[PDB]
Amino acid sequence: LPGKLADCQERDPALSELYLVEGDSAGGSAKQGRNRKNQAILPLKGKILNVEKARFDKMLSSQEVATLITALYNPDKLRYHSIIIMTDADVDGSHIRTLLLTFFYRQMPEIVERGHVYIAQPPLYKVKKGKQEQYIKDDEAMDQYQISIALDGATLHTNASAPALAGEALEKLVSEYNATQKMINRMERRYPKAMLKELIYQPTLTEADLSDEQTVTRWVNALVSELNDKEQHGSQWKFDVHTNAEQNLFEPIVRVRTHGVDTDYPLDHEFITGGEYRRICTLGEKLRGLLEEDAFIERGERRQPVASFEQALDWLVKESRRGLSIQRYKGLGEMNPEQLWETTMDPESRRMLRVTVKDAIAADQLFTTLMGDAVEPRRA
Amino acid sequence: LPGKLADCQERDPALSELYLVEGDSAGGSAKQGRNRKNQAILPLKGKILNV
Amino acid sequence: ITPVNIEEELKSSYLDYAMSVIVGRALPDVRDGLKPVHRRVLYAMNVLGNDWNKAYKKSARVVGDVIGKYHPHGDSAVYDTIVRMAQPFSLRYMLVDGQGNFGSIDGDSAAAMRYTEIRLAKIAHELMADLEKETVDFVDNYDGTEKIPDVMPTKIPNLLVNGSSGIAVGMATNIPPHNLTEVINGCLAYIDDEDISIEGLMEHIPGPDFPTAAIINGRRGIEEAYRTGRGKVYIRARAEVEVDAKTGRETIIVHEIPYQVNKARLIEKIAELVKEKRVEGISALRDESDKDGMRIVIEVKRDAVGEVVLNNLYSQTQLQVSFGINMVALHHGQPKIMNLKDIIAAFVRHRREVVTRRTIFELRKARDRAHILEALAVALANIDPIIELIRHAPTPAEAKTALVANPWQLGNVAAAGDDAARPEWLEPEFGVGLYYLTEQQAQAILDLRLQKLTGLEHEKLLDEYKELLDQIAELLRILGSADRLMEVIREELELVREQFGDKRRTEITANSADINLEDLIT
Amino acid sequence: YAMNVLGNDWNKAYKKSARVVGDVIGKYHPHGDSAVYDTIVRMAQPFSLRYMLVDGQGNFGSIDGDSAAAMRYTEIRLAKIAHELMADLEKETVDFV
Amino acid sequence: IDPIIELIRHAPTPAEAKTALVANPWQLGNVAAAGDDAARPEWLEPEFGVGLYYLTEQQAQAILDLRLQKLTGLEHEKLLDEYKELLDQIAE
Ligand SMILES: O=c1ccc2ncc(=O)n3c2n1C[C@H]3CN1CCC(NCc2cc3c(cn2)OCCC3)CC1
Repeated sequence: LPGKLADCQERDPALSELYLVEGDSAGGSAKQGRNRKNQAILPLKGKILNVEKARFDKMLSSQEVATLITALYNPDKLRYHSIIIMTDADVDGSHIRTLLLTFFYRQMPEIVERGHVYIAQPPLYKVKKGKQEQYIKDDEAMDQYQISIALDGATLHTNASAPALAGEALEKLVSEYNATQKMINRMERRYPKAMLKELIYQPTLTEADLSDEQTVTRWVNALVSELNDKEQHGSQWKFDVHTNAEQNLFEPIVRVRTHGVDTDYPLDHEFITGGEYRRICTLGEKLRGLLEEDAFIERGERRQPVASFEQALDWLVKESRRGLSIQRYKGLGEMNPEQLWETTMDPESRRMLRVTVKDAIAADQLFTTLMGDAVEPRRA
Repeated sequence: LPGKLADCQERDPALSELYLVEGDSAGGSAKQGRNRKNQAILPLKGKILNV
Repeated sequence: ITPVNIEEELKSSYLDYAMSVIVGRALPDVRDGLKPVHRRVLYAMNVLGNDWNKAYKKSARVVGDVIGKYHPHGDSAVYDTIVRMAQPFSLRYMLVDGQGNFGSIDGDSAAAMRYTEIRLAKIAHELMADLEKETVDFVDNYDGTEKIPDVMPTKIPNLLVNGSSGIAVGMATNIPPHNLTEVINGCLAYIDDEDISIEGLMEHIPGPDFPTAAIINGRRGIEEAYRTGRGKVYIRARAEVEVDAKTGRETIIVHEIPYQVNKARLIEKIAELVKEKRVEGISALRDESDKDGMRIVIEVKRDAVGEVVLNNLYSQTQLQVSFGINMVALHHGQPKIMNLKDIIAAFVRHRREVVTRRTIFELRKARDRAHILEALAVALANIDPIIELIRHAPTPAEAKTALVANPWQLGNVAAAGDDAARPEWLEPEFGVGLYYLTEQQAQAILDLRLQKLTGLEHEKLLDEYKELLDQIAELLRILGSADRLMEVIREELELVREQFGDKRRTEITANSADINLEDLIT
Repeated sequence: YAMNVLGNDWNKAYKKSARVVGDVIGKYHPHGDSAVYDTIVRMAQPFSLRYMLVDGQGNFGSIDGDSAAAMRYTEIRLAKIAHELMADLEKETVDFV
Repeated sequence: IDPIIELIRHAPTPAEAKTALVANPWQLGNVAAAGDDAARPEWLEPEFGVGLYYLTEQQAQAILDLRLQKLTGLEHEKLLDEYKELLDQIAE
């Protein structure tokens, strides 16, 4: 009871709150920025031993949490009906959160079934552009904010049917382009990036082109020529036509020569049928149906004509990222106490989280097995 | 005599030596550079209260 | 606002933490065999500028710098890593040359971080050689304010020379050290024959190496480890019996202890075993270790052969311990069991790529320098018209415009290769005698001094131009042909082997097969 | 003097205190780390001096007796009034030791 | 400037050019020409700056370290203004 626990003035349960953070790093500012009416904080020290790896009714080091929350059995004493676990946004924070969750799950299932365990969501990014401030907590939110700042009322002027291309259509086009570039960066682990970036401007391809050899030859010749033209590093590009079929089944083959070893990349029916290639072809057709050679976009007092859409996008991002400031908090004991009160534990501005007891599965059984921990990593 | 004072092989007094230095900073290298025949070193901890 | 969430967040956070620990904390790489902590420490020491031929520096400054810029994850881990790199008996080849209490085999910890003085060594400069020549990629720091090199342009396969012992969330690795000369010989043999067999590599490299000598007995274990990736090997200490010329008594001498063995704990365990009657034939125990070599003296009990007691000790005392060989590392950011040939091939490919990128960088630099020197020589050819143009133009911008717009005569005294003397971005509308200037060229001309008008600068400029021509020709030749690049790699490897050669420390006495095979199949 | 040589003005970004502590220990004050950090915390507390000199950011304690955080979380820098203390130093105005 | 041009173009060695600049006096044109004193350092010997004028090894080295951009119709007025400002500053 003494030492670390700092209760509130109110003694009636179901009205106060309990928190669990790092003691010396966080609890100091937490107590200096909390309220003295219905706030209570229980500091912690390091990590907590696992339950399944070493199960012993006599093994105990701290024992303060279970002794202060209940009597350890629990229906009698139900003090602190509402508990919230604040935790850092680092990986060790997620680890200790997982340990705390499995602890409260394997010790007292009733307090979790009745909806008493809560999870906080502290902010992650602090963007300040002069007077304009912004609190961002997620990576996707940060990306959306960057896209919004990079498109502060842009207006494109090309020689297409639209004299002044602007509005939500350009935003949707940029979003689809970013999603496709992310997909290409994800698939880059399999195939090189040069061909995937070049197929954006190259003409379309159809499985009906396997009849005429001249069309495939012209296509692969244009591909190899443009790759050799755009190649500024120490590499080359060669073409190859092979017939492994009954009559034709024409399949192009690209031969690239890196530093010391050549490597081919044949094309099969499965590659043409695949949904990724179809999406790439649709995006390429959509971009070629724009005629974006002579373009004029301004954001917001200057414009510069370019010859590539990605170059204009990079220029806009660079112009938007000139004089902005970003502060990333990597710990609760880094920000001011008033900022913590306003952004994390403000009863009118906080955003808590509720845990459920939907299903009882054997995930905790495979948590520490040395076999489940080896078969689970199937992130490929 | 737990841990800290490492006596020598000889047990007859008036032949061995005793030393008093800082424990963590000095005693390590002192024991790593001393002899194991007639040498003994007792570490210390900070200061000592006055009499 | 209390949104209802599912329990799957537990598994999600656990998977995220496991992936993070496996990728960025535990498992090293195969191209250099270095942890990110060691990488950040070496990069900080390189940026600070603490060479081997300089004075010592306090370790607290380096630790604080590393914590402030690159590794903000405590202080104890960085200091422990520095102490481990400073211990000679912990690595086959030390990297950080220090001075102070660095611990010993007795288990005594090092002193505080306010007493020791450390600096880089001669071999450490070979690890991060040719780094500023744009040879590798840069990675942003935690807040996006600095740059960190992805890999180091190394010349020595530290993964095979020293190795490491780390454990992931579900994986673990352990690699014994080796000798540098045999690794260089194996690399040269692999360069000679791309289709070399495992038997040839085993013949080139008999077995591992250790900072402290020992006796290796198992050969099938290391053979399976080199062939598959898993195996066990036994380590035996060096000892013998002693009989005086007179009646005397028998005495056992311990010259060396196995790898990673505490001496004080070993003596305590031996004393406990003698007290517990578990071991016989031992009367007392003494010690004669000094600054000339470790020496342990054990008095053999009277009327005892001592060989049976020695065998009982070898069976019970920690002098004979196994070893968990396990080769696990990252190949493309994913744990993959790799053999020796794959590591050698990856090292060769990395070296080829680094050499090629360095050559391209040097070629671009020489091209730019020669392009500037050509304009400088053209300006030095005709000077008087430039004098009138400067004296009559009130504005320097107007003078630059007049210099760029007006052609020149291209005197006979001013006047190489057919091509490769101009940058790629330069437009063909310049340098068609006839000659035209450039804004950058005119700016460089306006930045000349008065000392460049002597009877000595012209010959120096001509010699520098000839040297640049020779350099760009040699670079084009080495980029055109790969055999020259392979010969350069071979020469560099031979030079490194000649500079950093040494002698074997350990010894391998094979008895696991001599006792088994010749007594089973005869 | 270490903060002046390092070049941490008031109109610049914050910096980690561990770097400054290590620099002071390495060059000028090699007498531990606890005293320097305690002095920095004392200079950072507004309720301990009539005019603060080191503008910081983080858990600097309060009147409740709670100690400050570790030296790997706080960020400190010079203030506007601190530049008036060491003004005109490189003009050979004092002696060197 | 022109005599300096011939002296630099005819002297193969820059040290010999500096020696020739220091040893030879100058004409001190009318366009080139302050206070009665306080315009010279204390360590300077009275044998320099007696029109008549002599150079110094440091002065000649500073002259040899000039560039081509200092020969416009804008540098002379800037130098005159800087000289007047230095006179005002040393007087104050
Ligand atoms: O935390 C504890 C708790 C109990 C305890 N008991 C004994 C003991 O020795 N120690 C105990 N401790 C811990 C340690 C004392 N600790 C004080 C802080 C010190 N910090 C080291 C340091 C860090 C930095 C330095 C210099 N020194 O300069 C650069 C910036 C970072 C390390 C030793």
